[PDB]
Amino acid sequence: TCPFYKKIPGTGFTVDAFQYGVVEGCTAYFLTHFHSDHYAGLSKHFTFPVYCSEITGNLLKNKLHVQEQYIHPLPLDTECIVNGVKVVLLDANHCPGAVMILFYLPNGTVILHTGDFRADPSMERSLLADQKVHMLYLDTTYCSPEYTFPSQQEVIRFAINTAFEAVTLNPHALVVCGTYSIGKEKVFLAIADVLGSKVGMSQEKYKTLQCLNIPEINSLITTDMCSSLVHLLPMMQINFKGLQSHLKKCGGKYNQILAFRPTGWTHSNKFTRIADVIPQTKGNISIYGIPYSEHSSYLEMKRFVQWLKPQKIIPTVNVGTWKSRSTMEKYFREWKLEAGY
Ligand code: NI
Repeated sequence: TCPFYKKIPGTGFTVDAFQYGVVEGCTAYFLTHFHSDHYAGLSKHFTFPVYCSEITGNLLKNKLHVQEQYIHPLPLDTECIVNGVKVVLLDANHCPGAVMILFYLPNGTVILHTGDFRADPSMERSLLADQKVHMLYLDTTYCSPEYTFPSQQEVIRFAINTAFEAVTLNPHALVVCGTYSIGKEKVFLAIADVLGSKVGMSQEKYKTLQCLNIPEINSLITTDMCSSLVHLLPMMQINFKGLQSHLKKCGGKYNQILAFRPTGWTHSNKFTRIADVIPQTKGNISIYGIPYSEHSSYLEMKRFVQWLKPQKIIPTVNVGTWKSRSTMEKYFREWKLEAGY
């Protein structure tokens, strides 16, 4: 049974609600982004209208085989009428194709559902500037002040400088980057650009990247592993055993691996600056964990919410424990008293 925080009152609509069977009353199912916790339940046998971005629609058709007749793509930043209700899709600054949804209810209530997002000051100059929001359905993944991490630009700078130094010292080093979902593509694209290489990967991953509308993608990626000195591998293989096994397969072309694991936040963020990050090393293999986040930090979240001034907040992450729920409610009240709304 579908939980309350996935239903939009006063509508026939649900958000990210495909794992509950046929939801009673639902005439349109919205999907914010193509991550498995959110699409859980969709397949080629789905027969209800799905509303989403163009990029999400490419992935539903090619990767999950949903039939074309049930995929409804909408442009961003554009007022659209769906089943008699005005909606707008906004870029979420999450993974490719990820959106927030603004719903203009027939009674005059305005609701924003963030999906998953990384709040940014640029959002304060979207179509959100123009009007009031009564209810905010909020991605609260990192809603606690311990959750700190650097900008995505600082992280990429570290990765580019690290890879370029290592391969200039040893032209026989291979770079490997882990992946397990869409998102975080800048990590491997930026490193391959500094090295003058295409990114090599499996046919399955190549297929996924070809759905993302990235400009000039055919110039940037390949399935010919022998021609590339940046390889992608599943995240589960980014360990000393898996990397050893990979280096064997490269026919004596390489004598060293430098690997990256993009994570979210980890507790070593509570001690170490990005500049001071060091790898784990065994013999001719080194592994960097780098804190490349596609979710808001606590301070980014707080800023966004204090600017929007919603009347009510409904968390969509960390909702399963009383301790989490109580912690989040406390910070919402602090934020409101401090800003005066
Ligand atoms: Ni996500």
